[PDB]
Amino acid sequence: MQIFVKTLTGKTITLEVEPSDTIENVKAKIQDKEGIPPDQQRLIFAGKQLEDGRTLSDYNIQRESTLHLVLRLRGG
Amino acid sequence: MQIFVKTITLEVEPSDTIENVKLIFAKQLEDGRTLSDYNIQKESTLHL
Amino acid sequence: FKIHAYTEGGKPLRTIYLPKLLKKVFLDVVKPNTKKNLATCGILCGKLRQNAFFITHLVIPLQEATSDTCGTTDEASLFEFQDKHNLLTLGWIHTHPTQTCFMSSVALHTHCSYQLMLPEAIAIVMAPSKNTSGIFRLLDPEGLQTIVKCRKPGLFHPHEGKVYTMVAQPGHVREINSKLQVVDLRV
Ligand SMILES: [Zn+2]
Repeated sequence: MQIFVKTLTGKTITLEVEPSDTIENVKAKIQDKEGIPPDQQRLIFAGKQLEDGRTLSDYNIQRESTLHLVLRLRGG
Repeated sequence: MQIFVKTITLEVEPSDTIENVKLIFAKQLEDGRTLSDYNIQKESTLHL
Repeated sequence: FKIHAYTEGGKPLRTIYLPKLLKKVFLDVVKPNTKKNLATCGILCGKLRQNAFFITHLVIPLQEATSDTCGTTDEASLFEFQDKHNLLTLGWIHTHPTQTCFMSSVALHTHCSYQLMLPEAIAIVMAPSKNTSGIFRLLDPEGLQTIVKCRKPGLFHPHEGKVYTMVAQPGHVREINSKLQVVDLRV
């Protein structure tokens, strides 16, 4: 299946995934495609922040579902 | 704060002495002086 | 008055309008922190109109800090806020209470991810004890590639090469006299 990850910068990432993929695995794919490290990423679906050790099917994420990505910010 | 010694990273405090650290900072650092005297800050690069 | 901004790699960058007031107003709202020698960070938020970005809001997220770092802590509530009001992230800003004006490796790693999603993303650093500031971005593509490839341990560590640059004056960032709204989500 495919899912979409909308960023707050107005861009939409498309990802090929399996329902049994862990959120951690989805983050690693976002790193491979977009270059963003997993530890900086927070993924949200339907009001819930998604946990690294759970899977897409655990949150009932389906084909063409849209997740949202927000990044950790760190400076100094 | 972390500073660079060309390259190793050191965790240090402004009040650490050059002795306590052990050096040039783009002036040689006298052993009785502290880091703060030379306006050393995060990511400042020293030479061994 | 028409500006064409090109990255090193030949990519054209859209204009970002930045309110003149933002730097001053940012230092004002984060002053209690600055005076306690604590770094503070903020988000540059705005809208896309007619192929151009406008920074309309400075958002101060929930965060933690030391004298040498700041970091957001509840990005889900920040998403909620931005999502509800249809605010894009166009950049960010932070203070160096006692340090000179520059992009650290921490800031560079943070900003790389934003710039990869939005080629126009900018990072503003205020150094109020020096009374200096600057607006920065990574060199595109080489600077971004350097940070993407980096696996160096240590919160702060050095990089080979120039990596980043101050935005051109004039450049894709255009400072205008404009109204400004600050949203402080802190608790
Ligand atoms: Zn690095």
